[PDB]
Amino acid sequence: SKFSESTLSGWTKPASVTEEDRIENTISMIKSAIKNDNNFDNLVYEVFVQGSYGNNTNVRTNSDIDVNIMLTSTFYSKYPEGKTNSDYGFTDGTITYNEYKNLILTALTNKFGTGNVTVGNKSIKITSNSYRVEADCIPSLLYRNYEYENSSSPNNYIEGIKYFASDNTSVVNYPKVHINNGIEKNNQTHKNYKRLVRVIKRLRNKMTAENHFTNENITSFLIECLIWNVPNNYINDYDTWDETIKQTLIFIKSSINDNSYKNWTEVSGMFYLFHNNRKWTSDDVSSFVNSLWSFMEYLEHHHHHH
Repeated sequence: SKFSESTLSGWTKPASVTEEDRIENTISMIKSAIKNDNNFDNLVYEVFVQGSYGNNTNVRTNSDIDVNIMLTSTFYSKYPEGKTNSDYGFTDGTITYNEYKNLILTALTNKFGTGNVTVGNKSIKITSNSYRVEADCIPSLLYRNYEYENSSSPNNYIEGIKYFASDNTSVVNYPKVHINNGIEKNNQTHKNYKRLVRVIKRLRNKMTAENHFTNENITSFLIECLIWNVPNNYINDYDTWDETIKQTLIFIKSSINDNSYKNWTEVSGMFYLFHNNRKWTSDDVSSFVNSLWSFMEYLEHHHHHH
């Protein structure tokens, strides 16, 4: 085996939290910025953690926290065919996305300072030394998907989020559904699902750092989604991390080769993992898996000599 079980197990650990209450304090500081801004008094909204921190798959203490600020008193919707807002008694909305984003910008600027707020293409970066906030905030509107289960009941929908990037292109995600499904799979695998996610991400980083393989399209979200598609038996049936990773790579390769990967969803189940507008391709993932296979030396080198 290339790496000992102690080494692999170390690489399955969650990133240490240098500040014990970092997530809670970050959420609280952002919530405080909003709740004390009178212009949000008539609005209903949630501040919640998503991404690696939200899924407890973060592997680097230094990474920034993804925080969603989601407006819910005004929302977007996906309806069944032929239905409109008026079929659910809804208006087009009392506030637009851009107006909401500008209110958020004012609130965050009053809290953290104009020099510590930076609008990016996809999120608003807060770098507040004063309040200990290192966060990428995504202002979003709740996204009510009535079409997925064909619900005519206004209160029955799949809940996602929708925002507009700085180029005014639309982005729809289901971070809460993702988080819930990932928790479920962790519960079904004796907590080994997220351990596997973490070690694969760390091996990706190590392959990049040691000049074995680099591909900027192999994102942390992609890796999490790939491992989530690994059937629970490949995680529950083996007694070493070495073997678990070996079988994971065999399965992913086989699933790309036989085209079953085309039916894989992301963790949320609301979009397919591979399609023509993802950053990655199936070739990217095949390359990643092949390079990890060679890096782990699952085919032992001749005479155990590199």
